[PDB]
Amino acid sequence: QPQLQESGPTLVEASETLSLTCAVSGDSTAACNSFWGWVRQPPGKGLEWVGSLSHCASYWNRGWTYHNPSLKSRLTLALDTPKNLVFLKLNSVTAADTATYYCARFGGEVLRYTDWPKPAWVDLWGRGTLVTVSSASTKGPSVFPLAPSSTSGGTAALGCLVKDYFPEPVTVSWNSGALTSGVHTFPAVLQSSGLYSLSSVVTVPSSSLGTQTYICNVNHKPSNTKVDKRVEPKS
Amino acid sequence: ALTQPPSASGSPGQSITISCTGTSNNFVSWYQQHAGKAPKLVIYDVNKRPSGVPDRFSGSKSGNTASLTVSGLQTDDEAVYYCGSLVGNWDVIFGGGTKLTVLGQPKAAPSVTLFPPSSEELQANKATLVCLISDFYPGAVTVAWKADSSPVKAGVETTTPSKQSNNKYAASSYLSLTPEQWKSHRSYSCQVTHEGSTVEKTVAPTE
Ligand SMILES: OC[C@H]1O[C@H](O[C@@H]2[C@@H](OC[C@H]3O[C@H](OC[C@H]4O[C@H](O)[C@@H](O)[C@@H](O[C@H]5O[C@H](CO)[C@@H](O)[C@H](O)[C@@H]5O[C@H]5O[C@H](CO)[C@@H](O)[C@H](O)[C@@H]5O[C@H]5O[C@H](CO)[C@@H](O)[C@H](O)[C@@H]5O)[C@@H]4O)[C@@H](O)[C@@H](O)[C@@H]3O)O[C@H](CO)[C@@H](O)[C@@H]2O)[C@@H](O)[C@@H](O)[C@@H]1O
Repeated sequence: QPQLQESGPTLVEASETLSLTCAVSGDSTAACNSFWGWVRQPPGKGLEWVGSLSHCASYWNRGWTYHNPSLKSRLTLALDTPKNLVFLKLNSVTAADTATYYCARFGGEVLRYTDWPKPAWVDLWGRGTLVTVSSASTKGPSVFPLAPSSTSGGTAALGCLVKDYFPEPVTVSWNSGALTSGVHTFPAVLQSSGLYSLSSVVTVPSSSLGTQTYICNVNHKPSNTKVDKRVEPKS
Repeated sequence: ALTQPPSASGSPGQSITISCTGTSNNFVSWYQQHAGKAPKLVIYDVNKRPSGVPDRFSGSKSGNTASLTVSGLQTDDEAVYYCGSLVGNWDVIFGGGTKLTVLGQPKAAPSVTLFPPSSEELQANKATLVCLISDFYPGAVTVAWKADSSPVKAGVETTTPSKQSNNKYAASSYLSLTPEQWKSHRSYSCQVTHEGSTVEKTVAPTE
């Protein structure tokens, strides 16, 4: 079956230009059955149409190009049919442009139509490539304690806030791996500043808060940084 | 715009229907997206199935409401489903997506822990409220924040629910404030909506 394969930079600085190429195999971008374009999806959110185009002309134009109206001022689409390539260019990117970008083949009333072709659904999807918009440089994390109270039915939650690092990933352990039961480390959030934050939490018996030391161990290999943070009960 | 409910659930072997309001024409499509994977077209033209899509997927439309029905749920059917449609002359829009869970364990209400800004973070001139949610199933929640009694939208970041070691789900939500606005209100609240239930935890700078 046909395949769509995106390629291009996955990190773009703020206000710069986002450019992506899509290689099409098993179908012809020159045929008139389909439109070709892009759909994007911010991490943890829904699908957002970007646009599509076709080089099959009617007798009153040289083809068709449809843009998401909120992106039109920054968006350029292109086709290189001899090479079977689809292109996306998006100027002046902000944090709101961080997303997984999917190359997409569109169907609908395309081959035969009244007034204008209507590419209405995506019948073939690329694997998608996550583009991150951030002007940040490599930076180690700041670790803050999430202290328990001296919390709920004999057990107490405590944890670590791992703030303002770049890039991913960060790994977290507790007590150098001696504490694993009841541990959960959460996915990272990309803040509007262009830096990541995550949290790690562990539930322990409240009776242990006075005698047992709890230390989260944060490893950020991209910056060759390790942070051990003692988490102590509130005063 | 197209409006989908955030989530739905059924047991293996049952039938389930999820709806999408706002569809004003027959250019309706449905997409299945497994976690970590690209979407896939499962219905087009209201009720047509692409080759390879089982006949237990079926689409329909009544008034301005499109519906996707899955007869005989299988565990592989667990995914997020989006409705799509042509709008205007030639635009494409999608619904917000419905998380469809195929029930494999008892439903479980979430535990919520709300951490105030740490003293260390306040000394670095920053303030982050941390709302940690754990031990719930299905893995779908809505998080809202309040300052005193007023809803708060700016400065909120929420992670997608991810599985714990005990195979229930956890999620996290953050409210970023300046130290001044943290001190200036009487309280802050994290509200977690799960199934037909909302749990709210509150913290106050005077604690
Ligand atoms: O779904 C889109 C939009 O729909 C609703 O808004 C309405 C829409 O009305 C457009 C237009 O429609 C009708 O004219 C149809 C066509 O008639 C003639 O053939 C010709 O005039 C066409 O003009 C195009 O072609 C000529 C020559 O080929 C070009 O020089 C000209 O610039 C036009 O080119 C645009 O359109 C063609 C397809 O027709 C595209 O292939 C081309 O790439 C270009 O598209 C860009 O610009 C579009 C805006 O014009 C934009 O939608 C695309 O995404 C892309 O950016 C003529 O189109 C008549 O009813 C006529 O009166 C209408 O103007 O768009 C208007 C402006 O937005 C809006 O006021 C109408 O109400 C809404 O639902 C809207 O939200 C939605 O986005």
